[PDB]
Amino acid sequence: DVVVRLPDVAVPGEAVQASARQAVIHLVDIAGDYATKNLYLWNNETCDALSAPVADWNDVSTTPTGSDKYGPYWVIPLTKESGCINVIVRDGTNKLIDSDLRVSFSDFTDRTVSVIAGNSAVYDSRADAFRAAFGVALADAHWVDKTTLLWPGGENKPIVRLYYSHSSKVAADSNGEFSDKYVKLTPTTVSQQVSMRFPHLASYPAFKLPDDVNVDELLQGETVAIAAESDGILSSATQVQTAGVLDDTYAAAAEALSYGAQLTDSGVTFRVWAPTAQQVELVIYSADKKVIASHPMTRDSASGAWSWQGGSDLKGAFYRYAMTVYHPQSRKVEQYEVTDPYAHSLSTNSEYSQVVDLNDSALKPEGWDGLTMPHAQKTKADLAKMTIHESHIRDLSAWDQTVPAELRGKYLALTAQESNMVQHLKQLSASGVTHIELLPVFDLATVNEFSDKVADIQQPFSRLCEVNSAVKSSEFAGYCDSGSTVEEVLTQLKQNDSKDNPQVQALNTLVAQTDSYNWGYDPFHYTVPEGSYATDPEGTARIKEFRTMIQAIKQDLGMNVIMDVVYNHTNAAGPTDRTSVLDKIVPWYYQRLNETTGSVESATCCSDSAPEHRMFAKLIADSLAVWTTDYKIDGFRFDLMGYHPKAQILSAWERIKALNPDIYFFGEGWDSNQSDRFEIASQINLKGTGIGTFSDRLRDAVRGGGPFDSGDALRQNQGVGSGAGVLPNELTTLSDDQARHLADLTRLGMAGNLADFVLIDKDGAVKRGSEIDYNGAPGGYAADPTEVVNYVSKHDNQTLWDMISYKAAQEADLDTRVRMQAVSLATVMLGQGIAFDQQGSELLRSKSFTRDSYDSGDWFNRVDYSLQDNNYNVGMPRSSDDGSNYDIIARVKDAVATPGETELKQMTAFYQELTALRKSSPLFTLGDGATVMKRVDFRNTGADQQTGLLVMTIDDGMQAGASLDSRVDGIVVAINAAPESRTLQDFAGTSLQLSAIQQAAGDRSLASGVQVAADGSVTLPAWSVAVLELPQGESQGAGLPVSSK
Ligand SMILES: [Mg+2]
Ligand SMILES: [Mg+2]
Ligand SMILES: [Mg+2]
Ligand SMILES: [Mg+2]
Ligand SMILES: [Mg+2]
Ligand SMILES: [Mg+2]
Ligand SMILES: [Mg+2]
Ligand SMILES: [Mg+2]
Ligand SMILES: [Mg+2]
Ligand SMILES: [Mg+2]
Ligand SMILES: [Mg+2]
Ligand SMILES: [Mg+2]
Repeated sequence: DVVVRLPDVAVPGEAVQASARQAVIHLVDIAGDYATKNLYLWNNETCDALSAPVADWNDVSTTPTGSDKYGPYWVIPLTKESGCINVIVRDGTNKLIDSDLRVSFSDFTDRTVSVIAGNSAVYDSRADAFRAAFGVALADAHWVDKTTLLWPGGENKPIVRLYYSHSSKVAADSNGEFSDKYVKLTPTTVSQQVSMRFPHLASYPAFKLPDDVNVDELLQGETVAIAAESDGILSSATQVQTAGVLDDTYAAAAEALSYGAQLTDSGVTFRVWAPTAQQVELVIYSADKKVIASHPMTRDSASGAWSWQGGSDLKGAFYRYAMTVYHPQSRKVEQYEVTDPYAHSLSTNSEYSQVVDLNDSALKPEGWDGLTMPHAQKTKADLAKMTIHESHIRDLSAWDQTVPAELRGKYLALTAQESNMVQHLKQLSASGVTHIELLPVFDLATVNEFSDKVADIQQPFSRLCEVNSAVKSSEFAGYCDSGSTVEEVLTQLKQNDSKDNPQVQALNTLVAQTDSYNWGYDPFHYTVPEGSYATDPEGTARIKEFRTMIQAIKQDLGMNVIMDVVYNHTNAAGPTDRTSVLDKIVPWYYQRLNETTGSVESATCCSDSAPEHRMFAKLIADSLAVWTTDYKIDGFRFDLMGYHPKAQILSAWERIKALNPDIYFFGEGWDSNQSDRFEIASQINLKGTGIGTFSDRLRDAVRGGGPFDSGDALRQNQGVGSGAGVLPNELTTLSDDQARHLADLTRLGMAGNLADFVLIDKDGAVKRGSEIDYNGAPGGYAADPTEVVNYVSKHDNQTLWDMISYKAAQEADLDTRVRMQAVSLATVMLGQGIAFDQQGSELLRSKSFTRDSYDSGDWFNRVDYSLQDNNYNVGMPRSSDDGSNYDIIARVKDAVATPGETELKQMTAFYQELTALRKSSPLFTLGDGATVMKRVDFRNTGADQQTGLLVMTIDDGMQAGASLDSRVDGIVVAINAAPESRTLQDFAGTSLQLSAIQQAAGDRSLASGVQVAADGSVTLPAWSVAVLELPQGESQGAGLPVSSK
């Protein structure tokens, strides 16, 4: 075999070295035209060392100072020799490096650097750039099955090889020869199996390893793909992504096993999947975290799993896995201890995993095993009744002075039957809220569970300074030795807070670093409860407390429980970070990587996971199985579900239905951009599967605008619920046509956002739901309404009240704005889709305009169950994300008074009326899409409609089929989202009756002032909601037949 070696050419010296007040940049012409090469140079805040850089982007005259055969270079004048400079390397006005370069004079003290076109790295010399160009670079080779490598670098090259080194890096030796062992590769054609697994790589050149290759040998260390010419000079070399071959080699054998510290009465078996590790030891720790044993584990050859079996005396023991494993990011054989990705119990702050048997009676509240789901979820009609209250453990109880102090912010607050919060939830349940959805209660990373390291706003400012050095070094340091609590300081800061002095958020942003508050979309361990919500985060105690909460919700409050789950990302990856678990144990397998660099992708926010890989799909299903069986969770909401393959979500659902036949799955099925890799679990792709998705259609039509809005657009973009068209504010330009389009989306959503539902649009045209456009997408997408989750408020983005406050006309008074809140919620609560709402919408909840409140603390997330106010106007929201909105906030904020007890009680009554109406007839919750189509229609449609009046009919008459409600032959839902009184004339001669529920509320009803006249006409006041019924006589009547279209 020919030996592969570096180019036998001289390594380039420097063309020139920077002198005083100069920088030098070489463009190293690695590719075997210099006059058109030029630099764009500019000073900004962070880099400002350039002397008089040319201002005009179009000026291409900063051409090379000199050049030679190794390329051109530039000498650049500076005003100082410290700091950095901004550089874009161009040909003409086109970038030759896609990255905007930053040349650091601290990383390159001689200020003489080198770059290569198409390469974002900055080198200290042309020699370094040259050796990098002919060395291991990037990671664009993919070893996808036993014998197949996909690699663009190997195309049309005679020598293509897979070099490998068990304990070091593949590199050229002192002679310049690559002397590590290798396997010869040959051109081949990709198999269909591989093409279906990796469609985004299917067009890459394919190469074949010998059928007798010892894969386990190569996978234990570094592998590098190397291409060369016939003479044997290296052409390119790159690192190898191995997840595909790991699945092809090990996944079936590994899928057949179970993982974690599996404790039963006979003993314990520990198992961890680590098919590339060179060694795995099980380290057992005492309660005081001293090592008491380190056990070499036993590797199984078929699966690449490691196991160790011991006695039941290991119950309660702490443990970690000591890994010896090559990590391709660092290119080192790393040595570190890692917690179990299958941990079911943890020490404080997740430092050690703990052996537990979740079946143990000591970890269960009394009567746990007999806990039943209070609301059915079997049929589609059952599911359609789902009415969700999306809640957070701290948002519930952090402020409730009637919850015992030691339970504030804890799972166990739900057991405080004497508290305002629990009594309020109990009344919401009695009125028709059916499900609590919990924000992250698995083990999150972003709260410190060591209570000594945390300071909350109810505690002395002196404590804050002790735990938070940023506060102690800030402009607020003078409060350190005050006798005030943090919340007392924040309160005194309100009066002088404004857009010109956002001092409340200035202090609160520092507080956020060390408080107990986070939404928790930051997974540390997927299958252990979060510790900070327990009264004792050390060891197994949180398990029973979590179960006590679940039992309280289901048995005592009468609501089902949904968990938010976050399998689309990990909190961290790589070999170093505290919270990198999976990516330490099987590096490069559990994360989705860029096809060229091997970098962990971050489209989700964080460290994107790879649910398309078999062992991560298994981890997800196994995790859901524990939450289902051991924690009696009734449904799951998948965060960023579009990052998951449709096939993976469906397989998980099949697996969980074997454990709980009525489990319900839904998620955020927004487009994830992953369709090139697999069919994504999106709104459209899930049609007909029974997996629900949040609908953005009715949401945005009723709220107005969308999550990206900033500045004046927040006010201009009124929604149906805030008077689009009919009650314009001073900035909007919405036309009547635009407002009527939003009403088309709203009606479609009230009918379950079905693709095939037939309506009359704003122009009088007959349209299917899929033909009503939503921001350039088919609006209706579902097969059944139980596939659609409607909402107008959620933890993310502004609260409904804050949206109404941005959008409402100046003349809309406070009482009108409360009715706008209720009218907005009526479109959800009286619609056929599953109903979902944010905790506190019934209390006009505000976040003081905060759009994204995940780390905005108790202050901005406060819900006041004592009913004094709605948390509006408590300071400008965080400047980093809402500073662009300070101008519009200042202009709208004080239009009307802040809600107090009167408005909060009024809104709670409106809310409970809506949820009671939703459950008052099976007709609101038909479940089956074909049944919706046969029974649901709309009036007041087309070009002659009265804008803002939504009139929905639901048929129970003979033309619909059977009577599903023995009391009525039909229902009319009329939502008059407008400042005028409206009269309905199309039910003349039929004698409708107002719902008994609305009658019983009298002048506190949303239908207060509705008139049903002798001629059958119905008059609705401004901003009202009426549910009217056709009473059923001795036999089923004519009803309200759907009109043929
Ligand atoms: Mg310029
Ligand atoms: Mg240098
Ligand atoms: Mg080929
Ligand atoms: Mg007990
Ligand atoms: Mg935690
Ligand atoms: Mg103020
Ligand atoms: Mg925080
Ligand atoms: Mg405590
Ligand atoms: Mg991609
Ligand atoms: Mg589109
Ligand atoms: Mg409140
Ligand atoms: Mg009937």
